[PDB]
Amino acid sequence: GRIKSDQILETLRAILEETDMAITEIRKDAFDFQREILVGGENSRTGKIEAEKIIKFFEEKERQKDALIAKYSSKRTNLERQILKTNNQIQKKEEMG
Amino acid sequence: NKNDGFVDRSNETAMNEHKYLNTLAHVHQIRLDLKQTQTRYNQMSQELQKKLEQKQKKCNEIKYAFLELKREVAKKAANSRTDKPIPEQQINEWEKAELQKSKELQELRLQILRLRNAYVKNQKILKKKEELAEGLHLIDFEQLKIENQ
Repeated sequence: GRIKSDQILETLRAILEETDMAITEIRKDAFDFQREILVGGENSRTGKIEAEKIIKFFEEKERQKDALIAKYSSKRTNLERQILKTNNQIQKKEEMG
Repeated sequence: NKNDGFVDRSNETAMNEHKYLNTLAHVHQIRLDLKQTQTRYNQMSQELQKKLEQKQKKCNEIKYAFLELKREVAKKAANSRTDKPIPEQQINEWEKAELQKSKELQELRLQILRLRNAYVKNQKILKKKEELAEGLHLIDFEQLKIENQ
């Protein structure tokens, strides 16, 4: 019971942290988009917003976050090697103990 | 009688009924401790759940404000020359791509955070395995350290 309740606690806390980070990044993206479109994204001659600028902004934001994902993958690979080495260290130490 | 052997081990040493009462009181104490431990566990679990609900609702409200502003601008978005607004299909494609990329980075953040916590725990374990061996782990080299002195 203690193990299960503890684990549910860590799951809840991790969800808390990731929700907080999602809020942060979503609001950062909101600031970026509002600055890019409502400031420099609306057609002046016609009084409307421009479709093409919204296009370019969408693709650029997606590319930036996908570069974020690529660096995430590089860090994940680094952490994969680190986790493997740490698991080997822990298993060897337990065996020696 | 139905499951364990019918043989009775009465020839053994006469275990004290005081010992039996001690183990019975220990059982009662362990059951009570189980009760209060689950009490605190549920308390903190509910606290975490309510905090997560509040954080998620705030995230959702801000996200929907951002999305409504985005769509307000999007339908405003018509070409400078042709003045034809963004195709609704193009806007939907952008929405799907942006939402998928944001979500994907979000599970990436989940996994990075949990992996980093597992990392900190693994370095802590590696340091904590300083215990010498067996058996007497720290006092052994403490007295050993005494002679090194």
